[PDB]
Amino acid sequence: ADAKALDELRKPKFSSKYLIQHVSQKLIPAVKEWEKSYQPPVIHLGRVLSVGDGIARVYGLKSVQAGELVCFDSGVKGMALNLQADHVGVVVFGNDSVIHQGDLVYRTGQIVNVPIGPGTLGRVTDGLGQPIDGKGPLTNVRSSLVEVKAPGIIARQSVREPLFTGVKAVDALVPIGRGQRELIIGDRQTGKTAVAIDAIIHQKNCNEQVPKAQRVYCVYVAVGQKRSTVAQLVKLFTQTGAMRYTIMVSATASDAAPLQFLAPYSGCAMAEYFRDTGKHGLIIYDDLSKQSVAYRQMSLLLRRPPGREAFPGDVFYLHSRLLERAAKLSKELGGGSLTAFPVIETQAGDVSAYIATNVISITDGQIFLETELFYKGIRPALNVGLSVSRVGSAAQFPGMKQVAGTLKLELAQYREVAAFAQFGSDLDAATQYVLERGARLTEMLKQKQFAPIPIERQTVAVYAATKGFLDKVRVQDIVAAEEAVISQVNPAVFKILKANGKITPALDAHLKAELRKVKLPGA
Amino acid sequence: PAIDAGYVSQVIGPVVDVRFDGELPSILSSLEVEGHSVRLVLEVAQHMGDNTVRCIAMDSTDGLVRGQKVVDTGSPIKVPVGRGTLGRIMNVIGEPVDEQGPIDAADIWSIHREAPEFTEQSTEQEILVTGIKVVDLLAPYQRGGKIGLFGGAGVGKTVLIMELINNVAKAHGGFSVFAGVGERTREGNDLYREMIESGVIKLGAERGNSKCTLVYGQMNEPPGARARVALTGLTVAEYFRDIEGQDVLLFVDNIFRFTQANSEVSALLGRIPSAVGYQPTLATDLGGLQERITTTTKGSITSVQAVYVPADDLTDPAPATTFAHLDATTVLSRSIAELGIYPAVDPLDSTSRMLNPNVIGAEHYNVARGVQKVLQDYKNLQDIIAILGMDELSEEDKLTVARARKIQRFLSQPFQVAEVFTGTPGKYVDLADTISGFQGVLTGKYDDLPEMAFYMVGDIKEVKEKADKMAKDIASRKEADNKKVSEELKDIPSLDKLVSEIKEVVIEEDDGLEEDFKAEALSSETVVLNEEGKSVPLPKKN
Ligand SMILES: Nc1ncnc2c1ncn2[C@@H]1O[C@H](COP(=O)(O)OP(=O)(O)OP(=O)(O)O)[C@@H](O)[C@H]1O
Ligand SMILES: Nc1ncnc2c1ncn2[C@@H]1O[C@H](COP(=O)(O)OP(=O)(O)O)[C@@H](O)[C@H]1O
Ligand SMILES: [Mg+2]
Ligand SMILES: [Mg+2]
Repeated sequence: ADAKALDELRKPKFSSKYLIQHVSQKLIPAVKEWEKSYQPPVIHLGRVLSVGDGIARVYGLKSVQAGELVCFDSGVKGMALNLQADHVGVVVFGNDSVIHQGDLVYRTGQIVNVPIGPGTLGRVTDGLGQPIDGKGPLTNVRSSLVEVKAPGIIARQSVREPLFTGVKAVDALVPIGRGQRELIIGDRQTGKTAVAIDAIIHQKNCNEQVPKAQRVYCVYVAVGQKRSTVAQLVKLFTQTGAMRYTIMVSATASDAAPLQFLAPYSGCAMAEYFRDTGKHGLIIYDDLSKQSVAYRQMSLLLRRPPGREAFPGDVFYLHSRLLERAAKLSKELGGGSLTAFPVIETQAGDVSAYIATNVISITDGQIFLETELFYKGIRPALNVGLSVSRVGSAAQFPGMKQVAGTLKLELAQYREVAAFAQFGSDLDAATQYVLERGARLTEMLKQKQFAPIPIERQTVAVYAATKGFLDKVRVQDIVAAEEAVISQVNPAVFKILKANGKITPALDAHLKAELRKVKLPGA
Repeated sequence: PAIDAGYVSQVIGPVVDVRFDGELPSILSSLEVEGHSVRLVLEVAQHMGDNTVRCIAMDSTDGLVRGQKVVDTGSPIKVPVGRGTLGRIMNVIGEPVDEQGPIDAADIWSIHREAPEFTEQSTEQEILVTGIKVVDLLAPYQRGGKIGLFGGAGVGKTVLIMELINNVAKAHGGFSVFAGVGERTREGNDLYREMIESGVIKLGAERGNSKCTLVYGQMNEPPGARARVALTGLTVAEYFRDIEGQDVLLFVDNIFRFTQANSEVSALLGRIPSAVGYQPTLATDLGGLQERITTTTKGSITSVQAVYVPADDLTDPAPATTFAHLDATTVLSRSIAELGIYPAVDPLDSTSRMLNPNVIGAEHYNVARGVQKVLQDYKNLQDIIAILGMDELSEEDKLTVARARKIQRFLSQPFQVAEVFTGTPGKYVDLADTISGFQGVLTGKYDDLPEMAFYMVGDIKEVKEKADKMAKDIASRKEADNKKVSEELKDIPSLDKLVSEIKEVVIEEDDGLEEDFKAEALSSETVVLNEEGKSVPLPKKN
């Protein structure tokens, strides 16, 4: 039955036409009596063959591009994943209960788009860019592809500028540069969102103090979250004024798994508007561990072979091609940047899980948030021994770099001395200096929620702690000693430290002088 | 023009099927796709059976239509090789991605070849001094051999592989090839820029004085490009070995990503998956690549490869298969890194074939085996030391725990590439200073010193330099009250005079967001294409 024997059936070999001529005069009368039972034929449109599991099989669509938006006649979007010889498998961006077998699939003629621009700033959109805040359509905006390739080696430069989080433990010990991706990884309920929200609130405080080219425009992508959590978060950004600079992309827990899978690419494309036009972006992918679970659902429903923890083989490429778009661009490309904060939830502190170790291999540092430090009230529960930022170090505040070298070191000894003897075997006077200074600096670094600190008030507060000026207070009123420090010093000393960037020797002993005339609550 | 020009029949992610009306291309042939936005080459992987080939895209396939013309180039992917490729960055298909003009080439070699034959192998073992204590002592590297650095996502195998570029690759005197396979693009920019300021890469008219050529297939690439960019990094290294006849250093960052990219592809080639979820052909896919990276009788390739281990699992079949392909395996552990020991080398899991008394000498060999013996007997004690403590040990065993805590710290050292984030300057330790230093701690000559004097120091001269400082500090700690430079009149102005020296900057108030922007007028209706390709609103039914 080879094709050598089948392509002989191209040329006619009947030599007897007594049935060709007969039915050629009865076929068109036969088809004409069955026309209200024919659906109209389909070549460049599509018709749905099978729908189920959130994947439609579409007959027709002769000229769909691979991976483009198709539109069902229900109004639902899809994306032509695999073009096959006979059908097209599309993944439905929405509920598949409204797609039937026999429905028309229309072609939009464009690979998957989101509206990007200045007019997407302020808005709450879904995983596809359609706004859900109810205040109209997006205007002053244009469409861009959600699967752009990341800039290459020659389109980048080194990470030089600091992105100030406003979180005290972060901007001192794990400092974030401005084109750098940084993983926020921890267990459930450990302050992972609170570090990312405090970064977004803090950029609002700094955009009214920087000359328009150093303004950070944040983007928050919420994948798999509760819709009440997203609505409580939009209200917090609206009441702090942070929605003027924030895009809120939301694919919640009830949304379709292709919408949750697409939402971090949709939000990265909206934030890449600011990277590509010389501005600076801040993208937060809250639970990128929930986006891999949504993509695992689509890959198993497409009957692709599962690997470790039943994740597909390309779940690394899911996240790596996403986080590679967070770059600092070179000066011929505008000098813009995009810094990412993926969030990974961890089960029982196990950092050696599959998706956790994938994103550690992609991102530049981590912010580990320990459950045990979070239960002790040390919030943000930053695991100092494990949290890294090597691209953002030597890109941080020069004043903070002076005082945090001693802070990281006195915490490095504090973990090492507490490793030896926490129970009272014998206490040296030299090591009880370390436990007295270590518990001083730990209470120093813990700060409360939704009030990020400027970097000049943050340098002074650690200057007052790595040096003397706080050894009088035991451990308890150090939180109250900080506003005793930062309100009682002359507020000009924050202006010189901000404008120079570092602690000059003129300001050094001026600030020793102001820290001796502050009145400390532990007396 | 009609035959030997096939058309795209089906697209499933990275895998394209092309149907050729006659004269199918050979397997491993390169196929160009006409009318794509970027240059899309496809490497033929399978003949499917009905005049269809199954091929792997070396770029993205978003945009492919099921009729698109595909021309066959009649040959595999052929990349520029030679001395003209030095100092350039190439991608998987040999295109320059450094904006330095076209790569002038001595030859254009295909990236697919067989291993050198068994008669072509060279069996010679001379040591490669790396300046790293735990490497040069316990698992010493062979000068023409295969070296693997095994790691688990953040344990330090890129810092170690940049340190070997710093230590070995400047005193080597030959050409280097850095094949970056599926790692960070930020790290590709860092190495490229730091090689320009090191003079390893020279730009402009002095390009021929470069010593390194870079091939990059980093982790933003589609899985076809990451599955073949190790092969075009070897082809550049194999030209210097075969034709130029000299000694090459091949540094492959994450040869695991070659195995992982073939595993993303293999699901879509219609294969039954093997164990954990990998390709059925894992050992022969990796074997066919690794057997090309050898020292032959005409030239040498000293190959250092980073090997990622997934979920810290060394029994995962992609790390487990690589172990047989290497002369020296440097296994980096996560628990060693959490004790602050850097490089986080497991001393009882790293192995060389050079640890042989007829190769490195009996003085070197007995120190390495004695260092491993006390570290192993200490590991046998750690179950009791956790529960009962050190108070329940024999004092014969306390001398083990005291010595093995000391050499565990002494195996760590600062790196000259880690000084930019640790602050500590890096120490190259010679082999003779490594052997004598660990021999002193084994015989007992340094039981005086505390265990933190051994931490992050170069050689045994410097633990005595650091122990003296530790003793001295415990005495002198304070008495810096005044008569230093902090006088309020000598070196220091008024505080309010410093406010006026601030250059006040102007703030523009308007955010600059609509200066160049052009807004597409998005319609109130979903715009679609009807049966004739016309931009039509979405019709009203379901
Ligand atoms: N710095 C802080 N100080 C005091 N309380 C905090 C701080 N950070 C978080 N909390 C509280 O602890 C809880 C942690 O919430 P958050 O949403 O930040 O954690 P999460 O890790 O994102 O949790 P989930 O995984 O459930 O989203 C919240 O109820 C928050 O109000
Ligand atoms: N030799 C070292 N000295 C100091 N720190 C190190 C060393 N090796 C690794 N680290 C720390 O661990 C991190 C591991 O980074 P990298 O070497 O890029 O890991 P990977 O093995 O995943 O490539 C580094 O950013 C650094 O902070
Ligand atoms: Mg949260
Ligand atoms: Mg690495």
